[PDB]
Amino acid sequence: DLRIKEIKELLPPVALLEKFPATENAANTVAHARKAIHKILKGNDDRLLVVIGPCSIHDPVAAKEYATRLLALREELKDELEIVMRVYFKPRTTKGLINDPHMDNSFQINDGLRIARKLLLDINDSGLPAAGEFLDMITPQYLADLMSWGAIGARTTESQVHRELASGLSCPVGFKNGTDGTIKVAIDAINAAGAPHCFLSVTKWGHSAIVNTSGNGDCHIILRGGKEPNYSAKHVAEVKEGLNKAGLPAQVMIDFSHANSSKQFKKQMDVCADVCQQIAGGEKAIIGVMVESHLVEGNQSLAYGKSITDACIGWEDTDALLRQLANAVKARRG
Amino acid sequence: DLRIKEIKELLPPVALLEKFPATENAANTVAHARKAIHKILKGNDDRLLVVIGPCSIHDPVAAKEYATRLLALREELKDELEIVMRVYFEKPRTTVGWKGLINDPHMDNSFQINDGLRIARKLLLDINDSGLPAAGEFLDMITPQYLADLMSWGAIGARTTESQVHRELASGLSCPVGFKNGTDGTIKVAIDAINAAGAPHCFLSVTKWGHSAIVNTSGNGDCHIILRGGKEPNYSAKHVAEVKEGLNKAGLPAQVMIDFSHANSSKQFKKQMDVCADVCQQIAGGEKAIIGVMVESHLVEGNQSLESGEPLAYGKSITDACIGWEDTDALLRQLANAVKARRG
Amino acid sequence: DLRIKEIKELLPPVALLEKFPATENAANTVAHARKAIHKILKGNDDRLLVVIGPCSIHDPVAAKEYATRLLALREELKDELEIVMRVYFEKPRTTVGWKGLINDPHMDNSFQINDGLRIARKLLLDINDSGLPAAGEFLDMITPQYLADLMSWGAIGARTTESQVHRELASGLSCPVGFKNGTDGTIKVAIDAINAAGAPHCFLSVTKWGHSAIVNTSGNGDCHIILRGGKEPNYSAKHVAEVKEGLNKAGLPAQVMIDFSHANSSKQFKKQMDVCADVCQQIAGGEKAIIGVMVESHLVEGNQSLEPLAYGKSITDACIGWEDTDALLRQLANAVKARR
Amino acid sequence: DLRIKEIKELLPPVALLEKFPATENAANTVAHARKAIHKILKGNDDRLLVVIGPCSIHDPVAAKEYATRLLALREELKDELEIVMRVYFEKPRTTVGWKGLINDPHMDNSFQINDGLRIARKLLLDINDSGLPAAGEFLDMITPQYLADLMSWGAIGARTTESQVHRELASGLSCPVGFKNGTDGTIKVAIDAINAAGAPHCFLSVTKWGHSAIVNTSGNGDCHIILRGGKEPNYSAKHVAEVKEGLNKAGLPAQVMIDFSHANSSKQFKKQMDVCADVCQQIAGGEKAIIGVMVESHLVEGNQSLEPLAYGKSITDACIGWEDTDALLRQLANAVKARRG
Ligand SMILES: O=C(O)/C(C[C@@H](O)[C@H](O)[C@H](O)COP(=O)(O)O)=N/O
Ligand SMILES: O=C(O)/C(C[C@@H](O)[C@H](O)[C@H](O)COP(=O)(O)O)=N/O
Repeated sequence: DLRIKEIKELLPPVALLEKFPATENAANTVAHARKAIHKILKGNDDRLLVVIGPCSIHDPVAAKEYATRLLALREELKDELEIVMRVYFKPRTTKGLINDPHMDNSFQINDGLRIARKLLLDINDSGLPAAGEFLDMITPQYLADLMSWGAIGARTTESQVHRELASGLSCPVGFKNGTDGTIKVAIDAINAAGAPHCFLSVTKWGHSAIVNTSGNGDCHIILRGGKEPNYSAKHVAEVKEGLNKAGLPAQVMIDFSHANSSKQFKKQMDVCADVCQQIAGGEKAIIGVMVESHLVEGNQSLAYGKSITDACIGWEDTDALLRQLANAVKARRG
Repeated sequence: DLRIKEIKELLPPVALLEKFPATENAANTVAHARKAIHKILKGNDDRLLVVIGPCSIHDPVAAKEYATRLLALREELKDELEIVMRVYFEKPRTTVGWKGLINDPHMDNSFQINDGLRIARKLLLDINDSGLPAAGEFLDMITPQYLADLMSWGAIGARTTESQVHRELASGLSCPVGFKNGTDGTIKVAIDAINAAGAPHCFLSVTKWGHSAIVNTSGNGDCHIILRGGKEPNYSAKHVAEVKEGLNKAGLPAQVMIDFSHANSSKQFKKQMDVCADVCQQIAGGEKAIIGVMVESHLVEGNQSLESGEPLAYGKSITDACIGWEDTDALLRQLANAVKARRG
Repeated sequence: DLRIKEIKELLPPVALLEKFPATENAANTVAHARKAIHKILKGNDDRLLVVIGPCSIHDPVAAKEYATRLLALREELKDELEIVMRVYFEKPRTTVGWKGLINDPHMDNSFQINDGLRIARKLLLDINDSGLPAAGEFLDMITPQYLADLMSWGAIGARTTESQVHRELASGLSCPVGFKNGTDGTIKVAIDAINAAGAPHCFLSVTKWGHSAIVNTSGNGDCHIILRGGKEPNYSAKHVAEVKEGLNKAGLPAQVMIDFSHANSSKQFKKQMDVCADVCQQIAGGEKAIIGVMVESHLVEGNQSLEPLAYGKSITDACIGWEDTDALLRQLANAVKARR
Repeated sequence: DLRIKEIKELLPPVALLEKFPATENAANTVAHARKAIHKILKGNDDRLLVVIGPCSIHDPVAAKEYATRLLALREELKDELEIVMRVYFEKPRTTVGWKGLINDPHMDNSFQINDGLRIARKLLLDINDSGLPAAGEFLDMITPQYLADLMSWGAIGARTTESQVHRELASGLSCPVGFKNGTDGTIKVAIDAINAAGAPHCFLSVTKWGHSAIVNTSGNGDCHIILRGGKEPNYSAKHVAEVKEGLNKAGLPAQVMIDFSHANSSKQFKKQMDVCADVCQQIAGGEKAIIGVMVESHLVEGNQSLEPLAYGKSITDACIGWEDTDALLRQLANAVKARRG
């Protein structure tokens, strides 16, 4: 191992599960939210899953405020929406509160893991479900029990080892379309993750083992745009067709940011209007949306509660956007 | 965990390394081939790296018979070619299917992975001890520790070139690594991968004791692109030119390995010979940037399916279709002739 | 194999350390007690180390009441005694028997060892957090990692003073250690033990991650003998002088700790009061070699057998009750101020 | 941990079991030998168990030559003697000296314990594969995992016969276990240890994977005392009588193994033949409680201090040499024949 510089010890998942066990409150939040998203995916609930929050968590304090503001609207709009905080601990092409909690290249990953599990625990304990991005094959063991929904990143949707992981997660999973607008790799990923798999993974004890999964049927596509936005009713039509042709539920989640916002946080409100019109009009296929939002709109490379990663919408727009979606949902229902 | 049906004990890497230590000659094979490829990547040698052999290993008997034949050509053609055999134990599937010898050596969904690891490492050991270096695809995050000391070159497949955990893996590998262009032909994901892999990373991984740990890598500078086509093949001079400029633009060496198979053959195995003819004219006409090729070859041409029912023919691929030995011998001589012409 | 019926999962030390980390107070209590005991063993403190408490812990409830009472006397008699509570979570049996709180916290042969570990470390942590140092017997080769950071002093049982693995264990322990004389009163075994424990060793052990490893220790100087009688008691100033002679002959400090129980009490808890008088007579009369004493004390004197159990009474060896305990500590604190 | 200087990786047992797997020959040797000692310990065989071999192993080559010679005798005398080779790797020592083959295979204080474990297991494997059963000493709780599958009989250190942890270990051992009498000669501890060891236990151990776990044992019924002397030898008929007596009271089979060396020979290797003569008298006279003997034997008698060393000569305690060993074994066989008819 000439290219390995150092090897340092890592707390087994059991260490963090023992220090920060799920309270009865937290367990209930996870259970109910998973259950509620399953009902939506099976078409037995006309409500809309709303996964919304910062692009990346970098300050537990700002994150807990956001969680309290969001919890309020979650309880206010629960008849129309299943609201889940985005708590993302990040894929790049050149990387998180877990991988470097002190954001200083000290890579205090054990501390990062402690900070992240506590935050997720605290959010779930309040009654707010959480959502995460699963990029690593080892980290999920420390956090998955506090996750009600997760996303496989667009750069890993085609990866066999991430489809294996998805096939064994206890929460539903979204797969993003290709960095070009194509759905095939995401349809393939849903089909793969739906099947059982046998593969090597690290256990709660931190040792490697052979695991066998059952397959995950709570997997769905996420429309994130390509060279052009793909949230319009024309694109929704195409995706639904490609899903029926593949034998999958004609369901989609629409990501209002990234390629779909044209890379302009403000445009997420445009996507919202468009999407609300489709739902208000009777589009039952849109079962969920994803929105990058924070306390303060904008970005930075530190202001309190403002993103250090992608640019997000602020709280006022967030409140607005969330009521629009809840109103679109009543129109589709009554 | 409720979608986790069962958990089973897994031999740690140390137990495989102790049971199957590298011989002196196997370690010499690995060290010499890695150095030789480094020299080609450095432009300090005009030979061509040839990664050639089965799509997937499913039969140690046929693999060793194939290795003997390839070794004889490796020795005959070594002034021109650095021949490394494809010993691929891990297959990425488009959706589902047999994932290779390690995941399921009995090819019947018994998933006897401890046996698969023993079988795989013994075969790699035997092949290297004979003097033939080996190449593999690094797909799984945990299997590399069982095998990497016997690998002279590795590939990251097109479906994982964008994957951060695969780029992290390459930054700590002791062998040179090729990154495939994207399944749609995109070159940029591979240039980014090479740059990512050239840098040090700190990430979670598993040690030779089978325990997760925090690891720090130094970056791997022996990485390069593999052209494997997109919607259309991308082996022709026009494409090699675009890729050279893209690489230089990003501050990387302007050099490529060309996969004759997969989308560059439109998945028609005999078309590898057409790619070969075009690439040999490129090399013989003076193209120095083509430092390597990849070819899917076996003893018997074509392929067969485990789902057919028909008994398995010996020495015939059960994954992608491959050229047979006769075409393989003729292809290798074509490449060696072209490298010689490029030189004179 | 044939005589192994089942194997079950065991939390690694790092899981106990993370859930139940030392508070600053706990870290203080342990640090100072260790320093304090060190100063006594280097003969720079005239005080007496007193290792007193239940024979075994079986009830964090009764154990917590005791710790409050003892802590009061530790703070009052602190100028003469260094009080350290017995918190024994594991017990060596003569043949078989309940092995202590860790091995079987529910005293019913259910061997919920993971709960035992949790229960034991939370208690140890609270006792320390309150300011009361703690002592234990290090019997198991694997449990020490879960508890030793909360131990101010440790003991190697008489039936293991001669054990290589235990002598090795003592040489890497962060706390002072005492070796009980042989069960038949033999003093040599413990002198040898002290000497080994003081040297470095290289041996196999289990790390804080639950993994076996090769360990090198530095050797432990802060080790001493513990007199606990043999075929008859051996606490009398005659025996003490003989021991101080072997210790000198052997090159070691002529220092001793006296256990008023086990063989020195003929297994009769009340005779611990008798031994207290004899040793106080030696200490008031000038004996500067008695650096410590061990006493089996509990809330309610006597002992009971193992369904509902009587509060405050030992399920292992018989102990003196709290009444006798408070007088005993005042007897010792009186003998010390005399020597000074 | 402030008195902990360093921590180094240790190969897990599975790593050595994979590298050096029991052959079929080796497995049968262990199984058959373990079965034959059970029968002897159940009064169902009248043959004598003979654990004999070097005080400790420092040279696998000499050890293999010794094993070859003993194997021949083992076959020649099989109707009378169940001959098991002593394969011990260390001399437990209260003062410093060579730490044995596993601890320090290279005899230079380099503590190449990984090297030692490999050497030690490969030796036990080779010996068992040849057909010769092996006996070992269990001194710690971790090394047995790497070796016990090739052990047909085991002994607990005399300094740890009273230790609960070693009694727990014996309760899970797959081989019969001998327990040594106290150093002053008393048998109470070996009786307590037999009782303790015959009971099921639950305790923490390291597994084949090198991880700690909770284990439960069934208890070991094939345990017995080893007479190794006190202040005075304790092999004579008078002493056997006392021990048979105390065993019958404590509810245990009145049977013993007699260690001819150490205190029973006044630390004089040649006097193992004096003990042999006496024991052979007792046995040929009908004594049936003597189910076994332990002898320290090597190719070349005596010992040497650890530059080239003498081949086949102990570097720990002094042993009888091969000529005395062959004669001792024939003495034992001949007595066994007299006790029966
Ligand atoms: O080995 C290589 O160089 C590869 C991997 C390739 O062999 C893949 O595993 C099958 O083409 C998938 O086959 P399916 O599409 O049937 O899953 N290049 O892509
Ligand atoms: O705690 C101590 O200091 C000890 C241990 C002592 O408490 C022992 O555990 C019981 O006497 C066993 O009792 P039994 O003899 O019933 O197994 N000293 O010997």
